[PDB]
Amino acid sequence: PVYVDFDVPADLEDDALEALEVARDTGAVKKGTNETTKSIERGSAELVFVAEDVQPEEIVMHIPELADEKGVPFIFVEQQDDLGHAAGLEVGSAAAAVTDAGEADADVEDIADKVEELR
Amino acid sequence: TGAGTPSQGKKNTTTHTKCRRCGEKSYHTKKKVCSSCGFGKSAKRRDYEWQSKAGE
Amino acid sequence: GKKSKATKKRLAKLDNQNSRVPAWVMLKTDRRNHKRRHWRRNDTDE
Amino acid sequence: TVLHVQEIRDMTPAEREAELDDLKTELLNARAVQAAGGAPENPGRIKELRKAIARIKTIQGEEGD
Amino acid sequence: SWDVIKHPHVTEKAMNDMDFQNKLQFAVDDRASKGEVADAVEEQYDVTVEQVNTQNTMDGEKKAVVRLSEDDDAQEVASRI
Amino acid sequence: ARSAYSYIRDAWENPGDGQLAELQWQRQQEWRNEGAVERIERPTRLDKARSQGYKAKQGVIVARVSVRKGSARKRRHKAGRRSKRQGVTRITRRKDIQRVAEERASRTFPNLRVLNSYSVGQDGRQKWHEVILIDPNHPAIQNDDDLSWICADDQADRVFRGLTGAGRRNRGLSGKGKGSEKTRPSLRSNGGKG
RNA sequence: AGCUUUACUGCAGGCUGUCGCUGAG
RNA sequence: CGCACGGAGGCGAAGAACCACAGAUUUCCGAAUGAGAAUCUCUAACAAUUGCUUCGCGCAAUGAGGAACCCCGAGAACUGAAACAUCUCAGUAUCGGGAGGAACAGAAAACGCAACGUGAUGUCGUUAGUAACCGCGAGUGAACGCGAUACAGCCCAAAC
Ligand SMILES: [Cl-]
Ligand SMILES: [Cl-]
Ligand SMILES: [K+]
Ligand SMILES: [Mg+2]
Ligand SMILES: [Mg+2]
Ligand SMILES: [Mg+2]
Ligand SMILES: [Mg+2]
Ligand SMILES: [Mg+2]
Ligand SMILES: [Mg+2]
Ligand SMILES: [Mg+2]
Ligand SMILES: [Mg+2]
Ligand SMILES: [Mg+2]
Ligand SMILES: [Mg+2]
Ligand SMILES: [Mg+2]
Ligand code: NA
Ligand code: NA
Ligand code: NA
Ligand code: NA
Ligand code: NA
Ligand code: NA
Ligand code: NA
Ligand code: NA
Ligand code: NA
Ligand code: NA
Ligand code: NA
Repeated sequence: PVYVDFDVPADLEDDALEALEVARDTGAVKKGTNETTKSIERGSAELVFVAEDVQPEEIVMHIPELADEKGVPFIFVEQQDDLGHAAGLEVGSAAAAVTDAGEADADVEDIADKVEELR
Repeated sequence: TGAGTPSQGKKNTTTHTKCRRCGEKSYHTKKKVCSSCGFGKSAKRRDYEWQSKAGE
Repeated sequence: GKKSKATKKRLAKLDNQNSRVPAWVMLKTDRRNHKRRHWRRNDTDE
Repeated sequence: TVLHVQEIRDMTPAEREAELDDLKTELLNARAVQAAGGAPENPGRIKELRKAIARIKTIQGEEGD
Repeated sequence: SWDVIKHPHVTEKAMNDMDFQNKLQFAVDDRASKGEVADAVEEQYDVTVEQVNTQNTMDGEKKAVVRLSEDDDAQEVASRI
Repeated sequence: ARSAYSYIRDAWENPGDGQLAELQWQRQQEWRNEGAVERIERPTRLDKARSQGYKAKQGVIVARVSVRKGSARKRRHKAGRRSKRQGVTRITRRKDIQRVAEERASRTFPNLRVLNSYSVGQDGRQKWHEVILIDPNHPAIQNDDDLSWICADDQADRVFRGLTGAGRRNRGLSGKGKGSEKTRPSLRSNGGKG
């Protein structure tokens, strides 16, 4: 809400979550804001996910700007338990990151690209 | 009318009665509060430090 | 006045406590009820 | 006294209760006699009937009835 | 637990109710109702109770005036105790 | 590298600037319409909470408490008082609002025990603090090597006896040397002169 | 001790400026 | 077979009385908790507030008491100053909240005999009526250190 400056069209979000599920079973992913944050910092981040239904918003506010000053692409998700389930957790996740996808590099790429265009 | 003896005659009202909690005849049946143990006003028992000399 | 069942039990006990010290207790102790109350002269609680 | 602890424990749950109801009635009839100022008393036993009833009840608890 | 019947209330007035109205008077536990006083009596003496009147005495106990049915005889019942 | 938390913390060093500002202007609207004590599922200041002992686990509770801003709400004297004791307006209380908050919270949760608390802002007429309480009876805590200490009988009503962190700071126990002659080991043992 | 007042000193209260709540052109 | 030495009677060698420990029973009101009530009453009860939760009072917590002691808050006046306002009485009396058999304190953002020194904390003796405060009036009043008592040192947050 305060850290969201663009609305990710349902479909786009569905695609993204899809890529995440394969990213976990093909390559590597980081689940949890702290871990996500350290990816963007260490550069080892390709595509990061952030939930919109986070409260306190503090927990995620920094992702957007941080990712920008690191060229790391990021996308929003509506539900919190969806991003969590996608990452492969039975719990929810405020934010996850795709550390080197896998058989999704193509998709993730376009997603990153589709978002850019979504300005 | 004298405030003395003549005003004593109308005193046939009941106020303080045996208290269900402390047994003292201090339960004001109109106030439903015991002037002795505080029953009806306080869960804690009525007690003040001035009931004895400061150093005792 | 209208007495309740509880008030009545108390008045009852008071009447009983208002009895003499049995004759034998005198003998049994080689030899006074300090709680002898009168309906007129004295005044029960409540 | 006329009734002992063993004798009470030898009894069966059913026997004690029967003995109980028995005593209770003896006690009641003793008190009634006393209520009539009846002098054929033997004061030492109206006292026993009470302790006995206590014992049978005490044992009932211990035994599990 | 408390028993219903405490003991017979034997006084001249109680006698009259017995010799004249087939009524037995008892001292009962003050938590007892007429219906209970009735049962208890029918059970301890094996008789038929018609009506039971009670009073909370100035002695701290409850007095019950129990009238037996015409089949039973108050004098006879009372006599066996 | 920096922790995610470090950002929450860094943002609250200036609750009046940035997103946090916009955030507060919003939340407070909802807060001003909430009650004196509102249990909340998640700490508004995660870094602070955890830093203060918080822990996402059973038996750990959090609630936001609001207390009025300002000096003492004192009644003027109704009997003889020398000019010195005739004050009302400038008199302030010796317990800070945060300590008042910890108490109102603990009273709301009779079975719990105050672990700590922290400020989460204030509007023109009130201050909000989030209090972390602990269920000293939940086995999830009786078995926690970092919190089972609060389970001891002598920790009962710890907030009402000023054993809290905000309690001990308010009792002038921060310094171990100069200036703490009338405070340690206790205010009362020092004839109430601190 | 009660009471009074342009006795001494203060304390509520009222009025008023300023700061915070407090923001856009 | 209480104090309690009467009258009648009874219990005890089936070892009573009596004493010690353990257990049974343990009415009603009472924090008093199903609801009401001057100790009674009315038709299934953790009332109320909470935590966990099979989200069901299912599993738990709180309440009240106690001789003072202890901790956290609120806080006088007579009096002293030969009046009196700061000061003093005094953070006393009293009030609110709460813990334990003791409480509180406690492992230095210390000390500052300034050191090439001491080394968590209470407390006792001293330091000292010293330093400091004060219509610089009356009055108020430490600490470091030292000698003792007892000694004990650890756990998180975060980085990974
Ligand atoms: Cl507490
Ligand atoms: Cl030194
Ligand atoms: K004075
Ligand atoms: Mg007059
Ligand atoms: Mg008489
Ligand atoms: Mg009637
Ligand atoms: Mg001490
Ligand atoms: Mg005068
Ligand atoms: Mg009730
Ligand atoms: Mg003077
Ligand atoms: Mg002078
Ligand atoms: Mg002083
Ligand atoms: Mg010093
Ligand atoms: Mg560890
Ligand atoms: Na009288
Ligand atoms: Na009788
Ligand atoms: Na509490
Ligand atoms: Na001070
Ligand atoms: Na006067
Ligand atoms: Na007992
Ligand atoms: Na309970
Ligand atoms: Na429940
Ligand atoms: Na003088
Ligand atoms: Na004078
Ligand atoms: Na002065």
